[PDB]
Amino acid sequence: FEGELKTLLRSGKVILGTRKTLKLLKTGKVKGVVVSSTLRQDLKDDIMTFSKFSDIPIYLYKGSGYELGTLCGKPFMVSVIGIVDEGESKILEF
RNA sequence: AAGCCCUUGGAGAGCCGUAACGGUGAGAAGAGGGCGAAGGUGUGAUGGGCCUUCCGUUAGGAGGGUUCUCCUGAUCCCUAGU
Repeated sequence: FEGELKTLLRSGKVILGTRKTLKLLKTGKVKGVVVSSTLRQDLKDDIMTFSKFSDIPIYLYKGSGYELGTLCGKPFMVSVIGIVDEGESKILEF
C-alpha cells in the first residue's frame, strides 16, 4: 500500500487541504480521495454524499492525519488528500 | 477596539502572532467585508451659566469677553484574553 502511495507523491500530482479538494471535488475533477479516520464527521458524509455524484473511488484510511501526513511527509497532519494525476502509481482501482 | 463570524486566498524545514499562553493544512499569511462597547463628535444651546465694567443707585439700566495649544491621569467604566 505505502509503496503505491510513495510513488504518487514522487511524481503524481496531489492536493492537500479539504477546502481545495472539496471545492474541486464537487466539480468532479479529481481522480480519487483518501481520508483518514480522523475527519470531522460533519464533512465525512458530504464527501460520501459527493462521492456518488460523479463516482470517484474513495479509500478509507484507518489512520489519522499524522500518519497520513507522516507518509505525506509534511510536518503537519493532512485530514484528506486530493488526486488529479495518478501518474504512474496503481492506486485508482482500489 | 477587541472578539467572533463571511468570501477570496493558498503556506513547512517553516511561517503568523502575543504581555504572556499560543495559531497554523480542520486553511496560517495577505486582501477585501459583516455583526458590531465605552466613549467621543454634532444637536439641544442666538437659552441659561461664569466672571466682569459702568451708569443707575427708589426702580433698575447698558456692555465686555467667556479662546487657543499641549501633558499626566484614576481604587471611576467596557473589553478582552489567560
